Amino acid sequence: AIATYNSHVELAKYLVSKADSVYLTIGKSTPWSNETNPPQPDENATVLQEVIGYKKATKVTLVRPSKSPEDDNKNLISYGNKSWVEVTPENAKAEGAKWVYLESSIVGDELPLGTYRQVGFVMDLVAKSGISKFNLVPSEVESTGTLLFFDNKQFQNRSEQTTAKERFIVEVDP
Amino acid sequence: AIATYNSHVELAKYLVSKADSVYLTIGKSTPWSNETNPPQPDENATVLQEVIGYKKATKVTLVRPSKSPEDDNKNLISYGNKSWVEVTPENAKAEGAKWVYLESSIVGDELPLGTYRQVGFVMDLVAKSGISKFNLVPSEVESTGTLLFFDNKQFQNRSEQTTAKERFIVEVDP
Amino acid sequence: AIATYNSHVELAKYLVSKADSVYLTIGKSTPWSNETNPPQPDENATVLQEVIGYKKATKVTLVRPSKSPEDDNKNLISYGNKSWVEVTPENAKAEGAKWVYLESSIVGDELPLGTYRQVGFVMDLVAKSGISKFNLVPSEVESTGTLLFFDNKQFQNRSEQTTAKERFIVEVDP
Amino acid sequence: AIATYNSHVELAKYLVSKADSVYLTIGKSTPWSNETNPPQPDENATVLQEVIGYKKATKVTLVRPSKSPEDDNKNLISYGNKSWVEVTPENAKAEGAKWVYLESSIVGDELPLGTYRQVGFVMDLVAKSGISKFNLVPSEVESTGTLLFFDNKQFQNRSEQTTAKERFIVEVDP
Amino acid sequence: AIATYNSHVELAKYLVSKADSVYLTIGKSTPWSNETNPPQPDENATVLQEVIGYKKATKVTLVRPSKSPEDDNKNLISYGNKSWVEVTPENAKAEGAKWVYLESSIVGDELPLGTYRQVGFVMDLVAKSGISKFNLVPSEVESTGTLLFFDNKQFQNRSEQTTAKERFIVEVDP
Amino acid sequence: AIATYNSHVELAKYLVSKADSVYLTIGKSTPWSNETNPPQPDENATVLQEVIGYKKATKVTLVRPSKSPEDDNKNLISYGNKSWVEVTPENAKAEGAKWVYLESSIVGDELPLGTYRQVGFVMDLVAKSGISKFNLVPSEVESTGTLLFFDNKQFQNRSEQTTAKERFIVEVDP
Repeated sequence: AIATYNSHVELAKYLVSKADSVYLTIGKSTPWSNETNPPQPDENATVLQEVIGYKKATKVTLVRPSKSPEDDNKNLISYGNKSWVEVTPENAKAEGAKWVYLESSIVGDELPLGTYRQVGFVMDLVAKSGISKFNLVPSEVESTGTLLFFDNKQFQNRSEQTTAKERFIVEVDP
Repeated sequence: AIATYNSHVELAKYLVSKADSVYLTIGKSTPWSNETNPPQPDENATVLQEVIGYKKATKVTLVRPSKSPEDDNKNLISYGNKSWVEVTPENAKAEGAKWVYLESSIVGDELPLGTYRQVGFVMDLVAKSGISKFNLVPSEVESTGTLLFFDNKQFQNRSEQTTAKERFIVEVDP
Repeated sequence: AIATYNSHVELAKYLVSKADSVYLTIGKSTPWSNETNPPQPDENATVLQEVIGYKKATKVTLVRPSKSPEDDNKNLISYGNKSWVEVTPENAKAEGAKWVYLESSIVGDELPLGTYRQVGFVMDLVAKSGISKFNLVPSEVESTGTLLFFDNKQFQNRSEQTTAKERFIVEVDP
Repeated sequence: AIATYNSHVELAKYLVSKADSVYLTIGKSTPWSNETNPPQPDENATVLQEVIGYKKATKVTLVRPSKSPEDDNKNLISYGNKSWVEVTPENAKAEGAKWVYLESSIVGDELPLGTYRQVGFVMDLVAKSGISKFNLVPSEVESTGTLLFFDNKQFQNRSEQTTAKERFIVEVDP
Repeated sequence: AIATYNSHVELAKYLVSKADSVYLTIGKSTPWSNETNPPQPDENATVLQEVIGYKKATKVTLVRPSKSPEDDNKNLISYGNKSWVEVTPENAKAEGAKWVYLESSIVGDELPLGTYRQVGFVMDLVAKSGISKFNLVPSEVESTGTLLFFDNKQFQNRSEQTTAKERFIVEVDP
Repeated sequence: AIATYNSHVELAKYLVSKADSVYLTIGKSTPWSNETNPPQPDENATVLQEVIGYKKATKVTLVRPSKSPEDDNKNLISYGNKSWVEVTPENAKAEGAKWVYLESSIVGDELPLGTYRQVGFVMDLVAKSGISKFNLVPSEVESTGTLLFFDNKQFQNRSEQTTAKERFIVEVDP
């Protein structure tokens, strides 16, 4: 049996329904063996290496590729040299929206400073019961939930005055 | 000026840190005026009326209200037809745990039999220097310490076969 | 169940016992929405808005309201349109002293100059290693400890010439 | 002729097999004539005096006396100034489990308040059609079934905050 | 009949083969009747007293006493005033390796803090569903398995800053 | 069989009851072989070497180690790098008081002058007829009673102007 296009939309809708427990995570704060050729990500990982912390996602939405004149009146997202538009879950099937856009920003020392080479997003993260802030180090997390998507990148630095913005667009069934 | 939530946590943590000198106390062995409408407790009391004795507390711990799944596999307590989870002192602020759970049991005649209507807990109680047992009548106490919390209740009976378990959950500022 | 009067005394004593880690903190160096109607303070805050810095408390003591025949000769604190006298921890129960007086003064530019609208006291503050001065900006603090009490006020200015003195009298359960 | 030990085990197993229709019952809400030495229980009774109501059993299980360190990893029960451990029906003969443990708890006012001096357990109770709650006053019961075991005790009180946990360990032929 | 030396080797190999389900356990967090003379351990125990928790074993291996000149280029283990070397299962018969080395470490408050006096190792421990961590309190354990070896010792303390390392070397037929 | 703690209390009470016949004795008025390393005392001794004389005890009482909250305002004794509190015979068992404090002073020449190196206490001493004073040389003693406790010390000198104060704290079974 094959899965249908619209099963991929419904699964994308499901992840977007989890937005309020979705967090960016960053890690790998020491060098790779080859800093210019990061190893290929291993899908069996359940946590980033040398995990630094978590930051609640600022944006979790379905998207689709944009069409130029027609969609020029929407707020277009640029990503991967392509253009994308946001889609509501009510319109996901009609618009064919099987892509999920995920973003967060880490502002200065919201999380310990240093370099990072791994970027991911988790869902179902639960902070310890007395903590309401959106920036969490591992000791402030009650349950890290499920690591959903990640990438191995070349290092970026974070200092007292930097903002690190990270985002993915992903589909069910690549 | 106001007190913060976490000042209430730190004070609760202080009380729990006295656990080794915390004793249950019971008293009021004769009837109230109206046995089904006991008087409101007077915060200026420093001892229970007609004190019967003291029993070292079996449990003294921070707690917080428990929640679905996340707490299913923790140390749970049922009290007031609600569920509570124990919290260690090192995690007090992280968990929001500003409630103290106090529990003791009086087994049979380890204190004199009869009815009782007042229940409380003390701290800094010191037995006479030669006495090590956990069940003390007034004459075996060198210093009763400080009566911290108490309640005026309808009577319960204590007979040779009875075990009386008394439990409080308190916070510094309800 | 109720707390007794003397439990409030013992908790006040515990706060006074932390005096060596108690610091005044000030903040909110930009205007309130309504400069003459500051918002009610949020008990869940763990830090002042726009924190300016910290200054070690100069006085931390138990107090009680003065009486005219008795305390006639001893050192008399005026506060809240009322008169108060200091009480030692050993005398606290006899005197009914469940109030804590906290004071500090910030002299001139030992913290960055400007206006401030929030006043607080913290305990368990730890300066970064190798700093022993009593005046700390946030970047010189290793751990801010626990913000215990604070208030939102109308603005006051601080200049190179001024000394800002701030005092609270608080009880554990009003 | 005599009954064997293992006939007593098979009869205890039969009683336990009836667990889903077993209820605690409490009675005797006014004083005994002889309150210091209540009457011996009358085996011909078929209801408790002044019956207050019925509460579905929370536990109905075979047990046997516990031994020393050997049983300390198991599901222990303290009763009669002895220790006991639960036994499954399949292991009953091997373990000599001819004792039945019966327990229920009455929380606060789910049954009319007052004192009680008789404790019993019935089987084959049937509530009136449409009633599914586990707490039943006599007017809610279609058939009281059979009163199996009971005892005449010193009075105990029940008020809105009382939980009365009543338990027997019984065998068929003491 | 007598057991052979190599039957002991094969039984030691069997226990080492269970490494992945072997956990250190610590308990007895209140004093012995005599703190300087612990009771002799009871072979019939199945669980420690006052269980604190479990920590997956960090090393489980066969060993034998070291021979003075020929082993001297190996990594030697020091235990019980003697020297020992590790032996792989395939070499166990040739080297006579009938001893089992068990070790684990408890880091800080990964189990509740306090004192402990009992040390042991269990096999076949099973954590409750969904729990993957190596540090488990009893509420987190589905099945504690079989306590294999243990000892009663004088108390040791555990604090937030410290690590507790415990190891045994045991033979099957001592 | 073992003696109990409280048997040691009762035996201390007995020794204290003999106070009116208790005398300090001093002896060994010539050097030890090594004046900085006296020989260990022999429990089979029945009199001091080179006995100088006897002086009625000026204080004989039960004592116990002092503990701060209780005893900060009791009558305390300093001895052996510790602080001690006096206990009365009717409170011995409640206070755990199994230690005996024994004291006397020899004022100048009321015993012959010179050095001494052994110190002890006797009971049941009887002076010769017609001697009522409290300072006795051996020729004034009709019965020396029983030497109870003694020690071999480094030498001290006694002159017309000195007072020699000597005291012990002892228990029956150290």
